[PDB]
Amino acid sequence: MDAHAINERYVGPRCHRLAHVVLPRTFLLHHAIPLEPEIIFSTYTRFSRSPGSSRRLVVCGKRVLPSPSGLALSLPLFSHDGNFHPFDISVLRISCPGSNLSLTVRFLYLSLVVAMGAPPVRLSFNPVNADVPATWRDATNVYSGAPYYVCVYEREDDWLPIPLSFPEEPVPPPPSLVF
Amino acid sequence: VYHIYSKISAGAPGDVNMAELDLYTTNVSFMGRTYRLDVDLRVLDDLSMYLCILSALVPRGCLRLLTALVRHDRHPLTEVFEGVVPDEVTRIDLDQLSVPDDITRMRVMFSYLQSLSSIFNLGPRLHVYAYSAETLAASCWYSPR
Amino acid sequence: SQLVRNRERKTKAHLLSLELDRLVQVHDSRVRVINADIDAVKQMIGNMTWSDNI
Amino acid sequence: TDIDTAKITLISFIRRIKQKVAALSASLAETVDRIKKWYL
Amino acid sequence: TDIDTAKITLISFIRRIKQKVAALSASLAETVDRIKKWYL
Repeated sequence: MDAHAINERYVGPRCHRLAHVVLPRTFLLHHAIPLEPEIIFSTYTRFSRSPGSSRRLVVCGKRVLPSPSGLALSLPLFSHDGNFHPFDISVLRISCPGSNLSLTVRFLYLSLVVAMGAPPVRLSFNPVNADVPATWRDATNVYSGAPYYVCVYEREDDWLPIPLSFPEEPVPPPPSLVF
Repeated sequence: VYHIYSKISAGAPGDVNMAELDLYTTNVSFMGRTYRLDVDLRVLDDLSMYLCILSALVPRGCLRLLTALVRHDRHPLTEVFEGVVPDEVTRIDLDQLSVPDDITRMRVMFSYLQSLSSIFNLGPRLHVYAYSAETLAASCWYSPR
Repeated sequence: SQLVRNRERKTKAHLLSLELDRLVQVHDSRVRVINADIDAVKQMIGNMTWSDNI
Repeated sequence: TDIDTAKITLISFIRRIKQKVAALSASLAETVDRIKKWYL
Repeated sequence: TDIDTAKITLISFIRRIKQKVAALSASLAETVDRIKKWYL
């Protein structure tokens, strides 16, 4: 549970919003993710109805030893021109530095955006802390069908929900635009 | 410090006060005494530029160096020294500079951090062990670098 | 085809509950605006007999 | 009477509006969750 | 001032509540019809 608060200071500013995600073992058994501390995570998102690429970011992940239990991560969310797209895939790429291992884990924003909804001078000292409490909210992955947890940490905020910009007609069917 | 404010007040005069500047940069309180200094510069026209060309590369530097150093086996002291950096430096988004531009902002950056630090740890110095005031005699021994 | 008959069957079930859960959170975030606007009237009512004094 | 009658009018009418705005949010909390189990 | 200040208070606050109750009915008229074409 340290990897959420680490990423808000190093991956946090380089994004627009973060998607704090904890993966249970039932998700880990399906995608076959062998939990070693050597693992380097890399994240990028695949846009739709636009030129689709975002930059690649390295996200730190740590095993949580026990109320859920499993791998803890943080996914980047990108807001081009002030809003989110609903059908917009965030891809998690898992790889080891030495051996032959490459895994692609894919998430959709509507499973994340909905899940977020409820004299000498002074130098400041702001260390990383797990003091902020977590609110565990359920979710399901659309692509695999394995549940994963989403944290909501406490901090024009309570007035507005999270902005979404649904696609406009003419549109292909969203069973065909998701895949 | 005085040579920097000689260049600030040459372009924008309202930021430098002569009552503030020539009051704490002309007296040196050392060894229970003060000393007057005769200053109207040309000798320090590179340290005022080497310390200032280093002055903006440090805030970008100490976040690019900390995003690369994060792992299970971080040295535990930098858990403390992560908080001393101000909040505005912690929001530098390095997307606005490319990766073959960032290398040019490191080999420049490290080279001033050494070559400014070395010229004060250069030691043609000598340790006086005996002295008299009204005769101006002194003995010592020398130790280079 | 029989996998496209199962992609279109299941993702019309997973995304349907996401749109309905978005629809609840649009409504409850505006009911909060109404109860912030109803109580803004009643708070001005609590000194409306004081605003009639000026 | 400006203090007395405005107290009983502009509070009791306001509270009956406020308690029925909460009826809309309590309706979707029951009915949309009913769509989830019965029809999905 | 009982006629003047109650005119600007108990009309302008009331109209801002009424125009936002119509926002709820205009939201379901857009979103439930969006479920019909996109997902059915």
